[PDB]
Amino acid sequence: TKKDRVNHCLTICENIVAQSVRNSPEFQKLLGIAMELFLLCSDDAESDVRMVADECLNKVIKALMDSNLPRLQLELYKEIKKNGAPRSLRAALWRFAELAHLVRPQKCRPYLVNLLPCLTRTSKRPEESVQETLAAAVPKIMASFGNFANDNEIKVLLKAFIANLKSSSPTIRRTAAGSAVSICQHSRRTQYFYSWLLNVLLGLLVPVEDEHSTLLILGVLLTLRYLVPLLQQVSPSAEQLVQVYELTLHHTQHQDHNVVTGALELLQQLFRTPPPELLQTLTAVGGIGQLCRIKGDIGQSTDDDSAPLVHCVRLLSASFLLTGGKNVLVPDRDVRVSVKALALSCVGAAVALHPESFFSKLYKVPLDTTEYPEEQYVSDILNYIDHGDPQVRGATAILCGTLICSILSRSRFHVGDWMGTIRTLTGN
Amino acid sequence: YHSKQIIGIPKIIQLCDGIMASGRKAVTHAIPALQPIVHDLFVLRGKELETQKEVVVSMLLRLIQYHQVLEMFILVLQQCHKENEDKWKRLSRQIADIILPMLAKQQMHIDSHEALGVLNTLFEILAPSSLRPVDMLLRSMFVTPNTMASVSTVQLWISGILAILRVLISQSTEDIVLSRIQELSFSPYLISCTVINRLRDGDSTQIKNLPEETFSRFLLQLVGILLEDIVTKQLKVEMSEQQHTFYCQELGTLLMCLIHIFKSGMFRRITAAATRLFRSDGCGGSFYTLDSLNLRARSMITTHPALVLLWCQILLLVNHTDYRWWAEVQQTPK
Repeated sequence: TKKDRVNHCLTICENIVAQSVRNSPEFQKLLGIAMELFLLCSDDAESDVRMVADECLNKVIKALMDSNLPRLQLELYKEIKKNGAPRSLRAALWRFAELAHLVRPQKCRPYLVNLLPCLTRTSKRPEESVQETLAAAVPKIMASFGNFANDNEIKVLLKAFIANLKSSSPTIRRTAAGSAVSICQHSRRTQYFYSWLLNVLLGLLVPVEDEHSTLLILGVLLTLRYLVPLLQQVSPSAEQLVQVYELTLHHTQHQDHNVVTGALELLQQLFRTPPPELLQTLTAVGGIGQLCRIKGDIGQSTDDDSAPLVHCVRLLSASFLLTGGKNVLVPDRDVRVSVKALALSCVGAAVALHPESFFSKLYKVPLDTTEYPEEQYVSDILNYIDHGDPQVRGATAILCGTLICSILSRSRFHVGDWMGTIRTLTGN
Repeated sequence: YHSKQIIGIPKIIQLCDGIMASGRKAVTHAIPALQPIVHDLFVLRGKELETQKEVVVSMLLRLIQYHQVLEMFILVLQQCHKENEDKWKRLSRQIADIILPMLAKQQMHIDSHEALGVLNTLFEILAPSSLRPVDMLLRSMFVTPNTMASVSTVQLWISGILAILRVLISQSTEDIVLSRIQELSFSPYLISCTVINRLRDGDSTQIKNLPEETFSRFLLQLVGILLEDIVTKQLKVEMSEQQHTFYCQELGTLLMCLIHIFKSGMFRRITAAATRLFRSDGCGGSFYTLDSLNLRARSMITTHPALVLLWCQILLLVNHTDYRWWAEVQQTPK
């Protein structure tokens, strides 16, 4: 039966392709039988029969793509419509999303309306394999069907994936985060939904002093990380773009290293591609105030005497890179290499915007002068060029390889004049 | 189709009208649709053709703020110049009465080298009678922007000034321009340093001086404005990379215009007043002083050598042979 099925599938598979007349009504039914059989045959215990069913299922699609795609798209949509086995659902999902961009605009609204419950139902599937296939299918489907969607239809899809941000499985969380951002990106009112998603994401975590699930924090931070690059030009405002920055800064102090890693990854994303509204606030002296342990006073994000990036660089160094003592590398057992490498990347990106933050003292107000007789500067992070692992050594080389470019650019190639005041202002 | 037409020109205008009367961008949808229409009706083609021509012209007027449409009007004006001389004068007057108020309100999209270049050739193609009374030209030049806290608005405001300034020094004479500046009560304190500081925040609220004194004061303040925000502006934060190079291009053509005014000798009264104003203090900080201008120019040596040399040429045209500025650019050994 195993060898018979493989030969049985192949015989039908070659029969469809090697048929001269493709317009006969009897062939249309015959096409709907082979496609249904291959999708059913895509769920088999043996890998060999599954592999050949997969292999020629797209070969009959490619041969019939030029002339019989509308039936192929319809046939593949029926398998998505019924929530069957994971193997037969993923096979019909990644194939349909691939051919979505060949759907003519006439059959776009009818397809999207029918696909709204299918994408919502697939988001509730607990299988990690299904969620991986669905993660890549949504941007492909939305890139074609997104502009045919209603205002409230995008909300229904967005709320479907938002509820998946608190799941324990990282694959489910990543699928929900990517799909939600991709849904907003491929919509008629792209900027309106960016604000709507940003407001919803903040509302899930804006009571920072309250208690939130670790999974929820990881999911929301990942969603913000995907959304930030698309915010680089109702529209997203400075008030909520700052709240994301404060939310990111607060969660770098979390006790779980997974949350710290997620917060740090978003923080550097906020600096690699900073939205213009947030960039001016971060580099302004008034800044936000206008509108392993931290032992001492480093300042506040809302200080009215220095740019917020000065405190951010201080916060990163005092938390993950520097202790209170000069030339004392933070031990690796307190914060791991991954956090140290990530922290140095954030500092370098922050320095690229505000080079003056690199030369400040580690602590705004000096701590006890007995245990730590000499004050330490943020520039001590360059001692990580001799770290034991290559990622931290490379991040440090990038760090003040960027500092060289930023100082020369900001000073307009007057280094002695620029470095003269930074030496007087900070004592560095 | 065997004595039957498939599609008519009026239907094509209507299809173009529907595209331009929707939420689609005019640069990528309306303008590319119009380009083969005006090139067919005007360049290569008595009672019905004229009505379509006027309808197309009316559509172009609604998109006249785009420089791509400005090139289309150049094509229409050039063709109209040959066929009917009288129609060329009336069309030029209609265009001049529209774009010139728009230049004053910064409503034209001339914030680029290409757009400003197109607008310059449109002014030359226009009929001279449409700009011979320079009262309207001067009134649209001696204006102030809504605010100077935005890079785009400052560039748009300066771009419009440069286009009108070029027309004054090419299609008119110094005697004509200055006399009209006397009759129209223009003041040198239009964009004085007090007004500049107010506008840079974002707020939109004497002795009988010669017109050459106010004309030279007006041009010198723009030099200070461009120099101020070329060096005191973060590249990735405040402006963009395109906004930075257009700032230098705007300064380059403005200093180029100043050099021609001083060097040609056709603007003796303006040059004499400008030479005197370079030597005077800024009336207690109301105007940019020469020392302040040189401070902003010295900083550009390491970044914009091309513009500093243009400033050096201007300093010689006003006989500023002081070695306070020349012993530094030349790096004279001590």
